[PDB]
Formats: sequence, structure tokens, C-alpha cells
Amino acid sequence: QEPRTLPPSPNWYCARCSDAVPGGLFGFAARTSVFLVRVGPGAGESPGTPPFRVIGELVGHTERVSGFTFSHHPGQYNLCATSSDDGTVKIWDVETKTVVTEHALHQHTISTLHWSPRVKDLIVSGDEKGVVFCYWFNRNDSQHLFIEPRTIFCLTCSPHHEDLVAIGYKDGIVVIIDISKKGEVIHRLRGHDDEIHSIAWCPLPGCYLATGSKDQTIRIWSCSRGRGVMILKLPFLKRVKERLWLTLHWPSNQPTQLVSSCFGGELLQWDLTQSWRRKYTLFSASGQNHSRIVFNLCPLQTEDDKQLLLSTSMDRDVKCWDIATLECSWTLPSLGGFAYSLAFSSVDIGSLAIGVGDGMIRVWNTLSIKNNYDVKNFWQGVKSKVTALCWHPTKEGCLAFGTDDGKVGLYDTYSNKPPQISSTYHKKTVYTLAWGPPVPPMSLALYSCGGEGIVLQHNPWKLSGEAFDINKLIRDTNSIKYKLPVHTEISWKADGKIMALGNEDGSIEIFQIPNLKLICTIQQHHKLVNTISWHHEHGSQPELSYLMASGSNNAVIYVHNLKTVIESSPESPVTITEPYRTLSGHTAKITSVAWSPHHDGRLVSASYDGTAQVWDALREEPLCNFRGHRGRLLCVAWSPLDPDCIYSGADDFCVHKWLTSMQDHSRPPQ
RNA sequence: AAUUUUU
Repeated sequence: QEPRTLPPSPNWYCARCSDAVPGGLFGFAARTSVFLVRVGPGAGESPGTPPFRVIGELVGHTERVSGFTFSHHPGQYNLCATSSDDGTVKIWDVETKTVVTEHALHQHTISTLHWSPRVKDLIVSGDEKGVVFCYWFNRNDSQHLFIEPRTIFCLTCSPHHEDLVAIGYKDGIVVIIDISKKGEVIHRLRGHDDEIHSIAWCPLPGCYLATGSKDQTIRIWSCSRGRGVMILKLPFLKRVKERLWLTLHWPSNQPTQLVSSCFGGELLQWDLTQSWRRKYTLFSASGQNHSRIVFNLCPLQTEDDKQLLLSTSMDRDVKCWDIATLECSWTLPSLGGFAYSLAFSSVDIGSLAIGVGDGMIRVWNTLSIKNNYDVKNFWQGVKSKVTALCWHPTKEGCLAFGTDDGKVGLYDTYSNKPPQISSTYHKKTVYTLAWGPPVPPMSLALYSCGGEGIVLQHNPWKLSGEAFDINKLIRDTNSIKYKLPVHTEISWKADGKIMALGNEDGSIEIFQIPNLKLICTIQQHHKLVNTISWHHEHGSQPELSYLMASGSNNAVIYVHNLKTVIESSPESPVTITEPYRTLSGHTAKITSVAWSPHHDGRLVSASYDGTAQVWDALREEPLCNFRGHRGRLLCVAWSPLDPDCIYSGADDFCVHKWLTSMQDHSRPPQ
């Protein structure tokens, strides 16, 4: 009864594209949005489950968000500012999730921005050209500063001095400017030999400064003396050149300690008291750690007075760290491509496979009591966009996948093995996979449909063996010498006695089990058919299994009843020109349709119009419309455990789990 | 694992 959101991956190589504020609110730049996560007691989570929840998304930017900064002024914790490759800096209100005000002052790509800790309405941003804008949103004032012709990597307002800002550059230079003095350089800090990844000011006054660099050192500067006081060299730890991003977190609670990032995304707490010994402590001493570099660290203090630290990483995980134990309280996984596919296993209830465009299958254990985002990654053998997924009907852990390259493979979810790869490769992208009875000349066979329109029948147990093109059986059995339509969808009836094929011309053909005799042809659709779905067998009316839903590049959805024609098994093929039911309201093509396992005659549709709609197919009534995605939907799967609950993925790198009863709208937008 | 990735 709780909606969940699998978000896009936090953006890489940004000095500050994630922040957090007291009372458990965290924000991180993913793709062209910022995602807000409530963490701590106020998340309202059930006990025994990580106390975090995705609650909001900041939609508005046209391009990659490069920077994100919360207001840390008491009473103003709801406002935040972002930066984007679209040249704009936007002030946001998290309560309403809308843009308070924006500016387009930078003339070059923005590097980072920072909300001033001493001026309520002052946000300072800087670009790759070296230009810095001081912006006071209260009365739209603006200051244009140029310090040096060098690329800015990071910038950090002094916490004790309103006029003091620290700027770190790609060449390793670090300078401290005064805003009152037209960004006059007060101090120039030379020592680093490589790009500056983060600047952290001492939380106490009396003016120390910490900098982290690709040159694998952390420097502590004295702003009064203007020179470095202490140099730290990142250690080499167990488990060619290694990528490194070196960010720093200087905890107010422990002024003595410093926590920076290390190779492979290890985290380190440095004890500055033991300067000469140069002691450090490794986070999670006892696979809870990141497997790739960490870009951002965000302190979060919950209302419980528990001190946490959120980390963002190239490994596409957001991790929450408890500062007291140095252990990982929870991890939030993320997607790095479009959610092309969504498949719920019949044998293993709860397990939902996700075909992602980053070339990695995710398996999400929806059933987990202890973990709401319990997701296992399968990258072996994929390496290509996963465009199609289909669980095995009987065998558990057996997962069939298809790729943009036309490759079809068979994964063992339970094993650590690489998947078996079918020797036969589709010429185009694999649109759909389906399990059904074997056909000549070949227990269950695996059927793959290529974007070139060829349906192939592979041997699951001898995937190395040549797959057979089903068109040959269709021609021989039905005595058909005309050129067969190119197939775009393959679907089996629940009994597996009937196979439906959808073709690029929009027609749909129905075949009988033994040797694929053509029983009937349906010509409702006038564009390529993307999706066909048969109704489940367990229902108040027995004849309900004969209902077939159909989705094409037109927005209209058709339902057909095939009990009359299937029962007749006529010697000569029958053509249906009239639909049993007509589902009208989408605005763009239909990518996927799915009948509900819990209710008779209830269909969910996904569409390029960016919405999913649920229908009572029998009364041709639109029940509810889900508008949470910000892109085109590609796939829908009904929850097999909850009747009100649906999963959809879209081209916005998002999977949403939403409740039919929670939607505010009945029908798709006009 | 690979990846300055974001079709």
C-alpha cells in the first residue's frame, strides 16, 4: 500500500549535485531531474525496514542537472537551487515542487553552484569559463565575477564569512575571493597538481580549509597564514590506472575528523588530531561498500538526532551511512537506462525482472520484509540494451532475455553463471520473448520476435542449436506462398493451445497448436502492433480467457473475443473486422497492455503519451490514469500480490510502483 | 566486471 520509485542514477563527475537538510530530506541530481528522499523517523516507514522513502522529483530542466544545493537557513530549509547544462539556475520550493524563480545569467556551461550559508537569498554559481555569478533572489540582484581564465570544478561559500567564497579549478589551483571586493583574490592556494574535486571549510572559526584533488592528496590550508598546514595521501587498500574522485565531508559534530572518498569508492574517516600518525579508518570494516568511486557525501541529521551520511557513486547506488558505527544503514539502487521491460515470474512470486538500457538486468525481490529496494544485478552476457524479458513459466530462476543487438540469452537467476546465449541472432532488436509449446520440426520452447519481423523458435536446452524460423511451418501447414507479413509481436494463449502473432501492417493472426494452422485473421489495427495480451484463465466467467487485448502505433486499444472462432477450428481461415471492445483515450502509441490477475476484464495500458491508464475493459470504462512518469512508458506489469498495485517503466530511466486507488485522474490528458 | 554514462 506504499508507492516505490526506482530512480535514475545520480549524475557523475559533479562536485555538488546532491545535498540534504535536517529533518530527513535528501536531494540528488539524476539525469535532468532532482530526486527528493525523506530519510529518518519522518519517512513513516514500517519497522524493520530502512527508514527512507522517495517522495518527490524536481521536473523542469531541459538538460543534465550539474549542481544542486539546499538552503540551510532555519525556516528556509524547503528552498533549494539547481544548475543545468541548459544554462539556467533555478530556485525551487520542495513543498510545492515548483520553480520559485530562475536565471540564465551564465554564458557558458555551469560547473557547480552553492547556496550561501550566511545570506538567505544568495546563491553563487560558476562556469567552466571561470565566470562566477552571485545571485540574490529576493530582489533579483546579480554580480558578475571573473577571477581567473581557468575551468572551475567546485566552489564553496565560507560558513562564517558572507563575503568569502572558495573556488577550486581543473588545474589544481584554489583561490579565495571576497564578494564585496568584486571577487578580489584574498588568498591563492598553490600545492595541488591536479583538478580540485571538493573544498570543505572547517566548521569552527579560527580559518582552516580542506581540499581534495585528483592528485590523490587532501590538503588543509590556513586562511590566516595563506598556506597549507597538513597534507594527507590517500592510502592503497585491498579489494591500469584507477579512477578517483576525492570529495570531503567535514562533520560539525567532530571538528577533529575528516571524511573523504578513496579509490574504488572506499570511504575514510581521518583523525586530524593524530596528524603525524596520519590515522584513517575504513568505513564498513566488515560488500556494503561502494564498488566504484564516490562523487558526493551528504550529512543528514534525523529528528531522532541520528547522524547519517549519504554517498553517491559511479556504481549507481545511493548509500546511507550511520556515522557512529561507520556502517551502511541502507542502499538505494538506480537505473542507468530506459526501463524497456518488466516481467513477473510465475514460479517465484514477487521476483520482477527489469530490462534496462544500460545493459544490465535487475531482479527486484518485491516480497522482501526487510528491504524495499532489494535488487540483484545481472550484467554478464548482456552488454547490450535489454529490450525483452520473459520468465520461465515452470522453472524458477530461469530468465530469458533479448537485446537491442538481436541477441537472445537464457539466464539462471539463482546461479552466478553467465547466461547461455542462443547461437542464432536476430538481425534487428528483439521486441518480445514468449514461452510456448514446441512446433515442428522441434517441453517448452522459447520464441523470439525480431524487429526485422522474423519469429524464431530456439531449443532452450540446446541454445547452441540452430533456431527454427516459424514462417516455414506457417507456409507448409497452411499452403501459403505469398510473402508472410513481418511479425512485431508474439503472444501465447494461457492454455498454450493458441499462438497470436501481430504484424507490421497492423493485422493479427491466430494459429492452432499442433502445426500452426491459421484459424483466424484480425484486421482492427492500421499500424504496427506493439503488444498483444491474452486474459488469464481463472475468472468468474470461463469464456473470459478468450479475450485478447491489442496495442499498436495507433492510440486506440482493441479487445477481441475469440471463443466463437477458436471453438469452431474452421478448415478455412476466418477474418474478424469488428472488435469486441474498444478502449479509446490515449494520445500516442501503445507500448504494452496487461490484464489484471486479480480482476475479471481489467486492463492496464502503457502509452507514448507518458501515462498509464487502467480500464474496465468489459464496460469500456477508464478507471484511472497514472501520470507520474516524466517520459514515454515502455512497459506495465500488474502486481501479482496486490490488486491495486502496478509497475510501469519509461524512457525517463524510472520504474514506478503506484496504487490504482491513489490516482487523481480517471483518463489520459487531452 | 566494463562505462566522463544519461538512447
